[PDB]
Amino acid sequence: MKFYIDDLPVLFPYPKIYPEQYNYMCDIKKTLDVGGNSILEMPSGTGKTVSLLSLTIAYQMHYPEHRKIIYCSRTMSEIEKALVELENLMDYRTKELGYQEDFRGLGLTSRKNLCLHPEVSKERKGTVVDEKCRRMTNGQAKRKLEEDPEANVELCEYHENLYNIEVEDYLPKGVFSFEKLLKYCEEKTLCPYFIVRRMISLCNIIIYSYHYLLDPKIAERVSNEVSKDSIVIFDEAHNIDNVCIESLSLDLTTDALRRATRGANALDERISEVRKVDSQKLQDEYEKLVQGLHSADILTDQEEPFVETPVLPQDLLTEAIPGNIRRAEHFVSFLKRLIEYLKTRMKVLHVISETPKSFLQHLKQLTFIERKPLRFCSERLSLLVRTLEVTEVEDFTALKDIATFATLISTYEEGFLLIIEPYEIENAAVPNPIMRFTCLDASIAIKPVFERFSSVIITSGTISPLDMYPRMLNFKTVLQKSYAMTLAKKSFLPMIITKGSDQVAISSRFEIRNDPSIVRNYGSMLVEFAKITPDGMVVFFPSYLYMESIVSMWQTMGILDEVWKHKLILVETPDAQETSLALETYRKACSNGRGAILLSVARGKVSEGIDFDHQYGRTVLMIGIPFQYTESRILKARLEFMRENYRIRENDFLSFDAMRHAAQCLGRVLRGKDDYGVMVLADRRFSRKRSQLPKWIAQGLSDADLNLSTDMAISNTKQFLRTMAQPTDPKDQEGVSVWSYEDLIKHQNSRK
Amino acid sequence: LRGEKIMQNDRGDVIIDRYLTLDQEFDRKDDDMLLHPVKKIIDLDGNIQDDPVVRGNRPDFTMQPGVDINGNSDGTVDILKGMNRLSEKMIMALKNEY
Amino acid sequence: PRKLQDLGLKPASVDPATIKRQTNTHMTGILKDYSHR
Amino acid sequence: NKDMCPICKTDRYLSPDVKFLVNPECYHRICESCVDRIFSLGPAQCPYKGCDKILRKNKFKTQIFDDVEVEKEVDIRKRVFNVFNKTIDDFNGDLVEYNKYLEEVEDIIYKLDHGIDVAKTEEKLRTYEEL
Ligand code: SF4
Ligand SMILES: [Zn+2]
Ligand SMILES: [Zn+2]
Repeated sequence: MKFYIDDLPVLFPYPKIYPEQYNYMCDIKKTLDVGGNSILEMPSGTGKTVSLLSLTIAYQMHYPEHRKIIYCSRTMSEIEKALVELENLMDYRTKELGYQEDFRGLGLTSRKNLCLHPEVSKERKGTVVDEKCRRMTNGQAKRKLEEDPEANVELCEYHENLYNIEVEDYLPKGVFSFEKLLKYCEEKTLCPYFIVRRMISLCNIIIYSYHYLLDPKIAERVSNEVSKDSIVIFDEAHNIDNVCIESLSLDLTTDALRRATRGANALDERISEVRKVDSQKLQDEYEKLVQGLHSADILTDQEEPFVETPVLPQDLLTEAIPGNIRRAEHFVSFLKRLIEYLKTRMKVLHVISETPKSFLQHLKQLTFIERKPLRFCSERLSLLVRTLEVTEVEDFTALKDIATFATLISTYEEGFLLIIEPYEIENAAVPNPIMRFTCLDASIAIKPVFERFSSVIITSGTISPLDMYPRMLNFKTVLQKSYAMTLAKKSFLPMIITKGSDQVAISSRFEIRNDPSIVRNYGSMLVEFAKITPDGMVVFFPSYLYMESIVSMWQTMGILDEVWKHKLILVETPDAQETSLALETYRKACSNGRGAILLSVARGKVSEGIDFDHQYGRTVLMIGIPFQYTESRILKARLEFMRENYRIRENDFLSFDAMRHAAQCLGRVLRGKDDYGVMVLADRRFSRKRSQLPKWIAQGLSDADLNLSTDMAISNTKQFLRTMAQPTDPKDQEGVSVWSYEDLIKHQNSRK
Repeated sequence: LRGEKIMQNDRGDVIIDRYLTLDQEFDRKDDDMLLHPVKKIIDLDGNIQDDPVVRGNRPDFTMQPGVDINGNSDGTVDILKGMNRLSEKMIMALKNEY
Repeated sequence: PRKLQDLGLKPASVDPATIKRQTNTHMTGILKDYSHR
Repeated sequence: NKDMCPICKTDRYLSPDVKFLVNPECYHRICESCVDRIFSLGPAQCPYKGCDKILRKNKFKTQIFDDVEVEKEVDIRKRVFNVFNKTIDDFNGDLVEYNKYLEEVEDIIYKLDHGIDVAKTEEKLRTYEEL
């Protein structure tokens, strides 16, 4: 439909609209016109992405400013869904406006997901793909080929073919999804990865993952091209803190240091070889270093630094090199003794946690490395490696980790902690020392984003409570509200089970995971539900290790044999490709009526973007609260930082963290309002978390369902499933849950 | 074949055990029989490969497959793959020439 | 064994002082002893 | 050589109480037992095949870094920094002069480690330390 807001006409791609969607759109328009940030919590059962694109696209096309749109998702799979929705919305606009308006929309990802080279796309690791592409695209091969065509170095026809055409003609006007982008580029022998990255400045709407906005390693290059007044949308940002923390975190093992010494020795040998035959390169690099130039001024835009900047762009020193590491040999010696200090610090026998300042002071004592030269370690290394003609960098790959650690520890001093543990795995015959550099403050990574961009919209299906996010992340919102779906008839039945059929309490506490009563009680619940669940069943476990132990126990007892009679069993595995095949098989089994049960991890790969709308999901069995491993040094340090700084109680955050994941899985079952499913939370500890669940889920949880038994749960589920199989009365939803064009006008009249 | 953990304490049949290594060859041949490009909608491989240079804090032991004192796998993961392979084969068998 | 333990080397034995050496009769002949189950 | 004295080969397995020591003069590993016997009553030549550098017991110390080459550089750095020691404020904030000064100190340390000009450089160290 095509309705009107106060001054903005918006074209909806459907003849109908939910009341929540219109209210959602109105609030978004208010925020954009007033400016500032906002937090909106819309139910998962109502079209959210379509509403966002519809309003935002109209906003950019109507107002004179023509502000661009930045869409941030959490996974690559979500980008595909957003692009597909964008294509459908744009097709509707092109059919109602009578012409294809000037519009460009592209998604972003790594080379591995867009490499068409027949020999480089067959790699199982993204780092290798990047190295091979850089070798064929850095320009060394092109320069060498120009001088002497006899050189055996090869080129990439996809990259080469792009030089023939201009940047504005890489793709035709419109929206190109990854599925469409690869097909178009394959027919013309072009590189999708390079086409997208060279058109970011021309795209009206750009979609990428959070890692491309918060991680300084890859965000800086992409961020440098986007506009400053563009609209920013954070879709499904209920777990943004984890991405923010992981961007400025590092882990060092004994093997990493042992591999670093070999690379350092190889680097010294390479320098000696180059010194004998070709010493002018070192002098030329040295001359520029004396002047005060850096990587940006020396490296060409075509080439990339070997070591990605591990700190935010605003924290990099703009002064010349201190002079200690100005020469190749001096820097190598500086690097070599730095590695030794790390190695001699890995022989500790008890856990030691110290701030970066203490580590720097001890480093300045045992050796004579100052803070300033340490900050330039990553920058200097990228220059030295580039000038060394290092076409093969397998030996030097480990040195990237050491450089990252040096630039991180010497840059930040607040909100960061250094952990050294004598046992990486507590259950190990031989100790395995580990050195972890953990980021405690979650607002450091996102601080530049909230300052560079004026308006930011944070939306997710289960972002609750809304008051904590501003507390955790230092930012302020003009408004923050959550919508409640106005469903005419109950479509989802959320239930909490505290004890089994035998009235014995059931819990997923790790210390009692090997309990014959709890294991059997959970197994009985799984079998009983599988008997009534028609097609699909998703089972989420607190941790993968818990799933392994409990699943093995069920196999010995014989529970699985009974489950196999009704549904096929698919289990999530650490391997990503194997898990993807399981999803394909699980979806195929649910579609053909064979019936399947999927066992996954609440904090796994499935829960972070995979949807189970209609048939692929009809019942959600949350086996226990997905509590994090409390006895973790990294987690314990993080809790202490929040308690002292943000005045957040340790128990409150832990419960909030666990619930934010349990709710996350709950919202991946409802698409629209004709979808239905039963949500059961199997733990005695869920009985008091009703107030912590999302408002649209808590409202559906009755007071009688707060503590149910397995036998009582089955009876209610059978009744609910039978009730939802009846033909819905159209009159019951003509204008109370779904709005036609006429009804929408009426609502705009009464409100006005 | 029943998806049960093999115990080194108890040994079964000498004759049949000779085929244990052959099965390891069939499983690899069956893994390729099932491996094929997957739609980007449910492509979980790309989600982890979205940022090839992502480096944070490695997950705790609760987030990784179980291991023994010696550090090797306890073998419970193998049965999980076995049941996953069995389900995948059953669905594939449906999509035959007929 | 004690001498090795005092000097550091682990002894592969222990002192032998530690070892601790640890009405109706017509039915006769018909009833079997079902003492246990 | 893994855990046994080069001279007496007193392995840690049979002698867990063994403690190793090094001497800055030639950076040669030696257990405490050998040090006392050979140097208790006076200086003596190093008891290594090919080494004839005399050393004293009082100069022995415990190795910090497991790499001998890095140990030599750090000790030389400590010796040089006991004479060549300045700060940024020493040049009134002149970064260009300070950077050149730092490079010169690094160049000296490099020459000492690899013995480029031992005679000339050593005299320079002696000359500067007086003033
Ligand atoms: S230029 Fe594109 S197609 Fe060629 S190797 Fe790089 S990513 Fe692959
Ligand atoms: Zn000795
Ligand atoms: Zn000697």
